[PDB]
Amino acid sequence: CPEQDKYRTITGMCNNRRSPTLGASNRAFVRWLPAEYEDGFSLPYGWTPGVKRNGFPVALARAVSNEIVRFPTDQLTPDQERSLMFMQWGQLLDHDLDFTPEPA
Amino acid sequence: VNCETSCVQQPPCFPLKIPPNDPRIKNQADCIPFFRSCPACPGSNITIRNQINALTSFVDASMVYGSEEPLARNLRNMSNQLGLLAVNQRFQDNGRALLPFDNLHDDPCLLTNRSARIPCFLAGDTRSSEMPELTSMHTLLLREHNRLATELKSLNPRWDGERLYQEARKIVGAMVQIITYRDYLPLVLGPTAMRKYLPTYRSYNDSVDPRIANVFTNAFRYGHTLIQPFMFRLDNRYQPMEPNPRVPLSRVFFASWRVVLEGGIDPILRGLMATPAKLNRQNQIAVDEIRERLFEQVMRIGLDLPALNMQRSRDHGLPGYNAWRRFCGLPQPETVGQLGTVLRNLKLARKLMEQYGTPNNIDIWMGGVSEPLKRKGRVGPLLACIIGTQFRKLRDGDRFWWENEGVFSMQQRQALAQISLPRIICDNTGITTVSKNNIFMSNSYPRDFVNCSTLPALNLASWREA
Ligand SMILES: *[C@@H]1O[C@H](CO[C@@H]2O[C@@H](C)[C@@H](O)[C@@H](O)[C@@H]2O)[C@@H](O[C@@H]2O[C@H](CO)[C@@H](O[C@@H]3O[C@H](CO[C@H]4O[C@H](CO)[C@@H](O)[C@H](O)[C@@H]4O)[C@@H](O[C@H]4O[C@H](CO)[C@@H](O)[C@H](O)[C@@H]4O)[C@H](O)[C@@H]3O)[C@H](O)[C@H]2NC(C)=O)[C@H](O)[C@H]1NC(C)=O
Ligand code: HEM
Ligand SMILES: O=C(NO)c1cnc(NCc2cc(C(F)(F)F)cc(C(F)(F)F)c2)[nH]c1=O
Ligand SMILES: *[C@@H]1O[C@H](CO)[C@@H](O)[C@H](O)[C@H]1NC(C)=O
Ligand SMILES: *[C@@H]1O[C@H](CO)[C@@H](O)[C@H](O)[C@H]1NC(C)=O
Ligand SMILES: [Ca+2]
Ligand SMILES: [Cl-]
Repeated sequence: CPEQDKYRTITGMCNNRRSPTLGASNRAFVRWLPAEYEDGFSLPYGWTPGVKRNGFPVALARAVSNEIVRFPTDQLTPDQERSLMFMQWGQLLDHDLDFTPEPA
Repeated sequence: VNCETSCVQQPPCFPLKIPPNDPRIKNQADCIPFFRSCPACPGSNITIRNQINALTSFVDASMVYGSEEPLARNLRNMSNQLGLLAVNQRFQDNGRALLPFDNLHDDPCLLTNRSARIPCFLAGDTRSSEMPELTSMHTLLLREHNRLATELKSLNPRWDGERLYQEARKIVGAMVQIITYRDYLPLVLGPTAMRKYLPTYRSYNDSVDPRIANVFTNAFRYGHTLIQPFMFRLDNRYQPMEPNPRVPLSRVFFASWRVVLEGGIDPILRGLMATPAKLNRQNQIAVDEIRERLFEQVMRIGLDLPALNMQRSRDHGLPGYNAWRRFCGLPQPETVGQLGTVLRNLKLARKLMEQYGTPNNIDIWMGGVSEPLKRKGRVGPLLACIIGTQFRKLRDGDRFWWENEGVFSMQQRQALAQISLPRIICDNTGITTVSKNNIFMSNSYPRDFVNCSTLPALNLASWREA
């Protein structure tokens, strides 16, 4: 890193001078808890038919969505104390913080 | 194996299986497409699979400026020494700047309206065109850069192109940090969790890891519960803009043409300000505009965003609900009855138990958004701990934090303390009436609204060198 710098680098490199990639772009996420994969290192839960998670069947994501998330839109509650701008700033801010690449 | 067209489960695809009696997809040989996130180390049999953050974790307006060198220079106007961001070369919003167009190979924005032929916009982050409300926020911050650069060139004639861009970039970033930590976050977390996870800033600590945690990329998706099933556009009297005041979300996704050929950003910003958010309720989690018809225009089948969330958490190998509760120091329910107390909702605890078998297995987004909201907050205790912890890290571990000594002068910090999102909207659009602060609480016109003349402009006097 340079000794002095008035501005951020674009990658975020050199913000931390002891560990200069911390918070820089195109780096692994930090893990706050160890990963939990079906085979322990790479395959996600639900990948292999009949392989249970902590001794129970893995629930289809679409089925949980159908059963718990789905509601009739005519029941929608407007939030009296929040603007839609509160939703939009969250998205915008998320976009300043993380993007998890996937292959094209 | 093309994940978008095929339902085969082979790398890099992890398609979402369809249960019987699905309310939309009647063929169980079909799937919701899903591409696994890129591994940090592909093909390894040593490392535990981890994913990549392509962006800077810092609250540094990288969505405006970019996170990688070639993008960042291509976002700048290198035709003069004015320190500007590049602007659309074919279109303007009633004489005000739009984002430049991107050149992609399979541009989804074109697919939303084959007749308009309007491509996706080019910004610092690749998702700027995802919804026109987001495009409006990106366009706003592009304009603020350009405005601040102009004033800096008048305040300091000796400053060259590079100096103007960097000084204007530094201010914009501080404004994102101020709006986020002063206005946005207290309304997310509530006062009890704000005080607990984000106590008064002291100064930069170089031992605080500023990386985004893998769980955060999923927890912060709590926002999907705030999404209204329409885009709302309003004219200069804040009344519905005809002939299409409420467009359904499934026809705005990557609909960049709506900003370009349907009124600009003014009507979109007014709608954001004067329409309430959707309230998250335990029996009203997320609307079908995103649960049934997400990106319907741009691909073969409509996606299910909450379901994609749960699939992504598994893809990322994220532990379940009880494991995160334990991380956060919160009790971990084991029985339906305990889950019922923690949720203050036995009916929902029963649904979750039938789906998951045990609360240990509840996927983090689902567990997270299921919790009753904190007083004056918009997340439950678990999410408030996760989001809070991430934000304190991003602040305390950022050497360029706006309050950190030497980043700005004492007079510059005093001026920046006066900034607001309403005032930025005033200074960069044709909008003369905006929300009273806090803009994220204010939602009712005329009651919560005021004239742009009542709000003080940022004073750039302390940036003059003389
Ligand atoms: C600059 O920031 C540092 C990081 O601060 C943390 O993150 C911030 C966002 C904020 O939330 C802080 O509250 C966080 O702490 C901070 O340095 C940390 O300082 C603490 C307190 O000294 C350290 O915590 C100690 O760690 C030891 C060792 O065990 C820890 O690590 C293992 C392995 O990961 C885990 O198994 C443990 O659970 C711990 O996490 C603990 O030992 C003993 O300490 C006490 C008595 O001496 C006693 O209470 C305990 O019962 C125990 O016997 C200790 O308790 C405590 O957990 C932490 O590890 C430090 N982090 C780093 C990165 O160095 C700086 O202090 C801060 N500086 C200033 C001036 O603010
Ligand atoms: C118009 C509204 C929105 C749309 C259409 C949308 C769509 C998406 C999609 C498609 C994903 C990826 C799904 C996957 O494959 O895993 C995603 C992820 C995400 N979203 Fe949303 N989103 C919206 C609003 C928000 C809001 C308001 C917030 C926050 C308050 C938010 C936070 C996130 C985060 C953090 C990710 C993961 C980002 C990454 O690391 O790549 N979203 N969303
Ligand atoms: O808005 C989002 N979050 O707030 C968001 C949207 N889309 C994806 N990924 C899916 C995606 C991304 C893009 C991207 F990144 F180019 F915008 C384009 C498409 C597609 F296929 F619809 F064109 C899908 N990820 C996200 O985080
Ligand atoms: C660069 O700046 C000039 C002066 O404002 C402007 O006319 C021109 O369109 C800009 N070029 C680009 C690519 O933004
Ligand atoms: C597509 O855009 C054109 C203008 O190019 C507009 O008049 C037409 O309505 C749009 N299509 C739809 C379905 O709205
Ligand atoms: Ca960033
Ligand atoms: Cl994690």
